[PDB]
Amino acid sequence: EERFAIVLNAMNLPPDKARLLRQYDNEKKWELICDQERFQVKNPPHTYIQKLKGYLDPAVTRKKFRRRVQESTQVLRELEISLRTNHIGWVREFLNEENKGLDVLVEYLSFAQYAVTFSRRTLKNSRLVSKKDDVHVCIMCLRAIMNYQYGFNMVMSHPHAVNEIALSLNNKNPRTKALVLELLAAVCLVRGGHEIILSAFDNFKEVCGEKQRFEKLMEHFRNEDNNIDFMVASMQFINIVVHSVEDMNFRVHLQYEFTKLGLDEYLDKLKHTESDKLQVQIQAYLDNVFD
Amino acid sequence: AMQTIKCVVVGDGAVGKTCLLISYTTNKFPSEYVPTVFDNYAVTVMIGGEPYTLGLFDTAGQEDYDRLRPLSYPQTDVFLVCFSVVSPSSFENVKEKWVPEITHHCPKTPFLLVGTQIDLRDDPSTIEKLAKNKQKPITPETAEKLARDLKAVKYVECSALTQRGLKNVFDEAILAALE
Ligand SMILES: Nc1nc2c(ncn2[C@@H]2O[C@H](COP(=O)(O)OP(=O)(O)NP(=O)(O)O)[C@@H](O)[C@H]2O)c(=O)[nH]1
Ligand SMILES: [Mg+2]
Repeated sequence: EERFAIVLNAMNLPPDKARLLRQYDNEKKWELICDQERFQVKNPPHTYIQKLKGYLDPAVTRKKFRRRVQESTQVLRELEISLRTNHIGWVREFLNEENKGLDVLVEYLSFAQYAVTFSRRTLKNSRLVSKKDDVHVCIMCLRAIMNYQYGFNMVMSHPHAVNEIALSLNNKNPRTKALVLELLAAVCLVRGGHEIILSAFDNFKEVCGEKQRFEKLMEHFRNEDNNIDFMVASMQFINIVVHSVEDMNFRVHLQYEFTKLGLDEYLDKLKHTESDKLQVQIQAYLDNVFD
Repeated sequence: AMQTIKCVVVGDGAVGKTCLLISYTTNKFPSEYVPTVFDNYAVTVMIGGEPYTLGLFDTAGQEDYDRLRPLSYPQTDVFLVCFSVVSPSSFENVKEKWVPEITHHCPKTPFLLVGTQIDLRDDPSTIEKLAKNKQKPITPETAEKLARDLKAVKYVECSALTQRGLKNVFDEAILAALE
């Protein structure tokens, strides 16, 4: 049947799950088809894109700005659900030449984060949206865009997107930091990713005024007593960034970078952890290290 | 003119949604874990002297079915948003995933917050596992506060294994759907 293998494509299923669905009685497919027809999406991509443009418009007095953004978090959550659960075509439209959804999203994230990152008016305005969950939800939106192959590619090729994702590492919510690290790790693992990541962390250093790159990454990682998931994500990312490179001499330079920031001494204590999730990341790193 | 009620169950993978549905309708607890894609069951129920058909819809918890799951949503009368009381992570996903997701697709539809697997809340082996990962089980109080903040109709808990609280979960869902 063929009005099914088209509904199948709209769902962005991994090959193993698509195969499983395919071995379905021709009757069930029909029910699925009926289910799609019954299904209508809430809004088109430009609905959300326009709202985000409204929040960014500096020609607006403070009044309308404060009133416009009073629902910003709600709108972002609806965009995220739309990106994550609508038919994949909804995402293509969002990302397309008419819409330029990825640009506005990256732009809003940058704005939401401008305050945290260190015109006085926009610095005031930013502080308004920087204590809400907006940043975190933008990162979630990027995550949904990235689960779509074509969308992942646009994130890579984008001038600012991974730069801004890296900047979110400064967000004080450890749950947010974890997600950022997971995104950063995924990019780093594909061909061409490592350079984009290093460039992002060079950019981070300059804007944030670090002494050495990865400085604040290490700070947060050392400073965190309580959130195992963030620690798992930190260790994992560190292990990918030093040990996935092609050039062995580059691998050792990267290794020593983290050594000079006290990772080795920190892992000395940390390896005695009780958490088996964290245990495996630390082990993987120790196994990869050179003498 | 037989009256209908559609109830949809959501929450993280391995939270217990299928067991609770099966233990309630069927009175047996299924021992083998088989991850759901989509399923539905139907039951007849009497409230205030009137019979209703209670449609029950099981969903996939895992993210890979994220674009498949919303096909289960239209015409929903009440949602059960489930998390395991011994899985803080599943509790967190309530706020970040499940409530945003049903409110987006089905505005103005009531939901209950459902804590599952309460039998495990006192199991030392379970307490021990959470402990190694700097975690503890969710207390009724904590869950009740979240239910308030997210505007759930109410908070309820159960064990599909012991059937404790199980009936009352569905009692509450029915009432929530007819209010
Ligand atoms: N102790 C205890 N274990 C339970 C209970 N309910 C479910 N489980 C166990 O939890 C595991 C998964 O339950 P299941 O209902 O399959 O989860 P699910 O929520 O449908 N996951 P999915 O989204 O993949 O379908 C199984 O091991 C089941 O045995 C309970 O009330 N008590
Ligand atoms: Mg199941």
